This record gives sequence, structure tokens and C-alpha cells, in this order.
Amino acid sequence: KAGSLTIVGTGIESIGQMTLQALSYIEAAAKVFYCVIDPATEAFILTKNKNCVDLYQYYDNGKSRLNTYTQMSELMVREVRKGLDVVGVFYGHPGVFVNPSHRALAIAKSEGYRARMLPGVSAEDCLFADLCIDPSNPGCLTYEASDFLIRDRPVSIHSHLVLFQVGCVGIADFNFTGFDNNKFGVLVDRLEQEYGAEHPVVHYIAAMMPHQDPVTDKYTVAQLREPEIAKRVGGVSTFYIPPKARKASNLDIIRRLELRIYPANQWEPDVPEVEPYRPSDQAAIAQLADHAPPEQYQPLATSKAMSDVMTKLALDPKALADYKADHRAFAQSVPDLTPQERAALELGDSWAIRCAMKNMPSSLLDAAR
Amino acid sequence: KAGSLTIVGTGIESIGQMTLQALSYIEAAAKVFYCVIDPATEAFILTKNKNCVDLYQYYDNGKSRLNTYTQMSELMVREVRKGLDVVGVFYGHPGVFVNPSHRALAIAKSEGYRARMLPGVSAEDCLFADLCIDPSNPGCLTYEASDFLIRDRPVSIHSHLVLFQVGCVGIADFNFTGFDNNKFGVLVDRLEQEYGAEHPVVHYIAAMMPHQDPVTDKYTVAQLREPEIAKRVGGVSTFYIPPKARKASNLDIIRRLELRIYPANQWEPDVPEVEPYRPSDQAAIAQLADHAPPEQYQPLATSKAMSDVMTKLALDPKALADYKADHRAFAQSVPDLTPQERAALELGDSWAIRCAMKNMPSSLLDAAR
Amino acid sequence: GFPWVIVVGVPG
Amino acid sequence: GFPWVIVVGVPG
Ligand SMILES: Nc1ncnc2c1ncn2[C@@H]1O[C@H](CSCC[C@H](N)C(=O)O)[C@@H](O)[C@H]1O
Ligand SMILES: Nc1ncnc2c1ncn2[C@@H]1O[C@H](CSCC[C@H](N)C(=O)O)[C@@H](O)[C@H]1O
Repeated sequence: KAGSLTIVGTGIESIGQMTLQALSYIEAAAKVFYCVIDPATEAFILTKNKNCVDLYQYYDNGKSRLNTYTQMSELMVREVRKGLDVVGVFYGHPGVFVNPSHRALAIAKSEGYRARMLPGVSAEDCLFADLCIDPSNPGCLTYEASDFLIRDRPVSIHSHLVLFQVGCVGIADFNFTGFDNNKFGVLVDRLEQEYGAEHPVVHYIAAMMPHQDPVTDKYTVAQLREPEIAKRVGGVSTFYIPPKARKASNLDIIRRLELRIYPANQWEPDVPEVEPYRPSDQAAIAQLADHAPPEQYQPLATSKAMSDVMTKLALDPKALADYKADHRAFAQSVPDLTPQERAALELGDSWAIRCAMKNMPSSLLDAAR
Repeated sequence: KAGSLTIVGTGIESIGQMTLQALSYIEAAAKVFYCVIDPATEAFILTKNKNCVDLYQYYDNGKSRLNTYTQMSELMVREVRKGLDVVGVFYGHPGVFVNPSHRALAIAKSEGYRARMLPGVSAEDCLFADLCIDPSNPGCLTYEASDFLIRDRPVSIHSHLVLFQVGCVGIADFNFTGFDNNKFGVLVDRLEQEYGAEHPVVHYIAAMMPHQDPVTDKYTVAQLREPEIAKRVGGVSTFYIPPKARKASNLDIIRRLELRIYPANQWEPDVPEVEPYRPSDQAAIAQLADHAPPEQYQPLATSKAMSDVMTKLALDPKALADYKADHRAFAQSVPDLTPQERAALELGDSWAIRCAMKNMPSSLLDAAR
Repeated sequence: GFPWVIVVGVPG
Repeated sequence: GFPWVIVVGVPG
């Protein structure tokens, strides 16, 4: 059936945080609908496709965002129903704190149209990069600030906390000259109750423009009541609340499994200094002198032709659509391929492609069945 | 001081999920070190820079990953100390479940070298896109599978759960022909204890190649004990555990704030059908007929010259380095700019650039001080 | 200069 | 075909 919806992301920082697949899908679209913040990103998008509509114009002063989101979602779905390949574009990751993307895809899917979200770089992705933390260590709780308050969502003092939309507590509507965020104090009360007055809170704003610096300003929970401080929080403000303490390891679980890493989390309070070059680190580095690639390591051993075609499949959605519809047909027609390369394409599976592109050791192969 | 480290990401899916800034930083690097999974991504990177080293060769059978990670981290830092601009490349987001990137940057930073992480598209970013969920609704807990078990990290039955590295419970080492994951049953016990035998668990593997489909296979916690099922879990397997129930809203917090959305989370058990086109949705859509852009909406009104230069700053790290060192000097030298465009560049701040690129309403401006 | 592009709301 | 590129470990 004719018509499809693909939602892509631009990332947070202007132009540069758009993925290659996002860009190519924008170029290939019959109709593009975008919701971005900065106008360089907007201008960039307009150079890539003739038929763009700015979804930002469906916001308004005193207008409930649900109305705006229904309207955005419907404008996309309508062009899908005319049989068109529609691309929606949202800043960051198009599915991370975004109603109208999930909305438009579920509608498109429930009426039997091809409906896909491509992931992008979120504000949380930026937060991790800019504040130098890893969700894995010591885990990550991520909430919308108001949902956190309204359903009294549990915090963990032993894991990362990320709070989106701290700049609009309780606000269901929109205003072009922002809002006061009068209910901010309500969040600040919940934070003090759960973490305490002296506990650190990092005010995070990712640079939007290539030349700008992030905001990574640490405050105490209590400092967030100072008018001068509270007023710096806005619509693109995210809070990071580090853990209060390391959590004791579990004796019972260590047994069944038959059993700090550098660097320390710098935003953590009373964080001990961690040594980079412990013995096992010094021993690991001494080994580099005599290091050879292990036997089962498989070096790249591919051709310009196979490199070019695997790039095309990733970057040229027309090349991909042929391939997807008949592997063997597509492979036969690619010029300057070795039989081993053609065969790998005909099969499509990751192993075959790895064998054709990598010089596989006799060992790995053996494994087989 | 001479020498810098920039760590970038490739995203998960081959080539296409690399950001434009990642690609340009790879091109500009004196020395590139990469750790990617698929060889098309690897071959792509090698076309972009002469001086690449595959970090994957510092893994080995029976070799502790801490050794591998120290070695990766040291190879990068050493070229930084020779005064070189070093780019590290890791698949996905270079800071999400990645020791050696955080490690190499903290060392580079602690010795006074420029040290930056650019964010990328993580496996969790892909999970949200592919399984059609939003962390915001109803919140997200993200853990490394073993850390989850070892520190007995709290679950929330009312929020999303994402578990990384479910394919290597308790395993500190590496093997080129994978592992059995014998301690898997230990995780399956923790899940049953917290969620129950019938509770859904989604086996998520993001397609690595453009033509492939994700794995989005739902199982019961109890089904994960079947050998045939358990054996499908591997080193690139992530678990998504949806909520067991919606959490009652808090009466007290609703008051202080002076107060389902479509679509439903499809992986949630006994999930009720949600209506897309309720009255407020129908009323929102009726308004589209007479919709004009509001007064305070500010249309793009920019030039090829300003579009081109704002693109260059995002895509050409040399253009950016000039600009960063002398705004006014850089602006003066850009050809075919209006005074308003030159002025915006000289100031650098987002407002000035927005005024130069957008046709700002007399209203927004008024706000001012 | 107060950018506000919120693309989600919660029950209220 | 069993890809295993784990770039983090936890205390053990
Ligand atoms: N530049 C930025 N720095 C920090 N947080 C940001 C940000 N831009 C947006 N956000 C966060 O995102 C919220 C809007 S919700 C939209 C999020 C976007 N889809 C993403 O991928 O991140 C803001 O209230 C804030 O919490
Ligand atoms: N294709 C894929 N699909 C699902 N999860 C994946 C994946 N590739 C990697 N992962 C997850 O990532 C773990 C390795 S940790 C590296 C994560 C990577 N930096 C990122 O940005 O996502 C795997 O055990 C798995 O849990």
C-alpha cells in the first residue's frame, strides 16, 4: 500500500548532531514536517527538501500543547493518506519526550502504512557526554519533572537521576516569552525530602550552537529557592542529581556469580580520588610492548567496490529499497564485486558479510553449526 | 598546550547512524582509534582518515576486559602527549556503557589537554525508536544486568526497565566465539521475584545493517529458562521490561500544582485500547481549517550566505576554530553577509542569530531587558 | 532568550 | 554469528 511515515531527529547541537540516515531520509521525502529550535538547523533542512512545513507555528500563547501535538500529528498523517512518503523531523531524538511522533506513527501503523522512527542524539545523550557520566555506573533513573511529582515516582540515592522539563512544572500550555515556573519550589521541596538541602543538583543546558559552551552549573537543592538561581531554569533546562552514596555489594549474589573503577563521578558529593594507574593498569600497559593481534582477531580485508556498495545501502534509501526487494537481483548488478562479495550480499546475513569483508582466522570458522 | 582527545560515536546501525560532527572530527583527526562491530562502518572510517588503529585487537580469549580497556585508553592518551589531535571512535554513544572513553578523557583532562566527548545514538536510543516507547512515559530505569544483580538495584513496576549486557552475567573476560552465559538463570530469578513468571520481557537487538530488521521478541520471565530461548541472548542483547501497572496520581501534589495519552505502550500487559480521536483531538483538528501562524511566530528570513556559514561552523572544525578565537575577525571576513548577519556572528549569542535569521514579530522584541 | 519547545505533556 | 564487543565491566 502507498504512503509511509518516517520520523527522524536532528540531535541537539545545530546541524552537526543530525545522523547521515536522518539527512538522506529528509532528502528522499515527498513532504517534510519539522519542529526544530535553532534557525541554522531549519535553514539547513530547507536546502535538503523543497516541500517542508514548520510545525512550530501550531504552538500559541495560552494554547494547550495536546492541541498543538494533535495538530502536528494530523498534518503528517493526512499526507500519508494521500499515498505520499512523509518524513517528520523533531530536534534531538524524535521519540524522547515527544508525543506527536509516537502519536502520528501509531495512527499510520493502525491504518496499515509503513511507519518508522529513526533514533537520534537526545538531550540525555548530550548530558552524559558533557557532564562525563555513564548511565551503567551507577545506573540511571530518567523522568519528566511533573510526572515525577504527580505519580510520586521513586528516586534511588545510589543511581543517577535525570529530570526533563524542570522549566515548566505543572504547565499544560505554551508562551513565546516563556513562563515564570511558579510551581518550581514544589519540585525543590520533593528534592530536599529525598536528597537533602546540601545535596548537589547540576543545571544542564547543552550548547545549541557549535561555538557555544554547555551550562553545567552545580547548585545545592536549597540554592534552587534563591530567585536569581530559579530564574536561570527555562524550557531547555535539564537537572542531573548524582547519587548520595555508593551502595554496598550483595554477598549472596556475588557467590552465585562465583566472584571504584576510574574515573570517579566528579558531580558526586565527598567523592574519593580514584587512581588511574594501579598495578593491573601498569601490567596491562606493559603488555603493549610485545602485543600482537590474537589468532582469532579478524583484520579488515575488503575492496573499494564492497565498501562503496555497503556505504550506498546505508546512505541511499533507493539503493536500499532495490536490495531489500531482491538480494540476489541487486548483488548480480553491482559492478567490480568478487564472487565472495556478491554471495555475501545475496545472503544478506551479518556472518557472510563479515567473512567477505574480514580476513577470518581458521578457528572462528571451525565453530560453524 | 598542544594535543587533544575527542571521542565520537558511530551509532548502532552501520554508517548511517554516525552524526555529521562525528564524521567531520574523524576527517580532521591526526590519529583515529576505533572500536566498531560491523566491517562496513570500519571500512567507511578508513576512507575518512589515513592514520586509524583498530582497538578491537586489544581484546582476547580469557583476557580480562579491564586490561583491554586500560590498553585502549593508553594508546589514545599516548598520542595526545605527543601533541597530536587524537579522535577516539566507539560504536553507539562513546560514553554509554564504555569504560575506556571516560578513562582516556579523565587522564587527558587531569594532565591539562583539551578533552571532549561528542554524544551519539545509543542502543537505548534505538530501543525507544524500534519498540515505540518514550522514557518520559512512564519514566525509565537503565542498568547494566550484573550491576543490577550485584548491588540489588531497585526496580519500579510503574516505569520502563532497560537492562544492558544480559548476554554476559558475571563475565569479566572476553571470547571471540562468545560465552554460555551460565549465570543467566540468576537474572531470570531476580526478574521473577520483582515482576513474576507471566510478566513480559522483550529481547531487543537493533538491526546492525541497513537492510536487516530488529529483534523485538516478547517472552515471559519463565520462558527465559527454556534452553532454546536463553541461547538466543548474546553480547548485543538488551532486555526491555515494561511496567506491570499504571501508578495512581497523588492528590496532594495535584492541588499544589492547581490541576492515558495515545498511544498505549503496546508491550505493557493487559494494556487498555486508547482512542486517538477524542473530542479535544477532533476540536484541535477542526481548528486547522482557519489556522494562521500566531503573531509571535517568527518565520525563517535568512540568506544563502548566512545559511552556508552557520552550516560551515557545524561541519568544518577549522572554520569553527577561527570563529571561536575571534568572533569579530571571523564575521568581518565572511563574504556576502548583511550587516545584521555580521553583527549576529560578532556577538555569537543565540538571540542575535535568531533575530538575523528569523523575521521577529514586534512583541517578542519588546520583552527585551 | 527564553527558548521553549516542549513536545510532550503529562496527565494534566 | 555471536558478536561480543563489550566495552564496560562492573566491580568483578
Ligand atoms: N539543549 C538542551 N540542554 C538540555 N536539556 C535539553 C536541551 N534541549 C532540550 N532539553 C530537554 O528536553 C526537554 C524538552 S522534551 C524534548 C527532548 C528531545 N526530543 C531530546 O531528544 O532530548 C527540555 O525541557 C529539557 O529538559
Ligand atoms: N544492536 C544492539 N541491539 C541492542 N542492544 C545493543 C546493541 N548493540 C549493543 N547493545 C547493548 O550494548 C551493550 C554493550 S555496551 C556498549 C553500548 C554502546 N556504547 C551504546 O551506545 O549503546 C550490549 O551488551 C547490549 O546490551
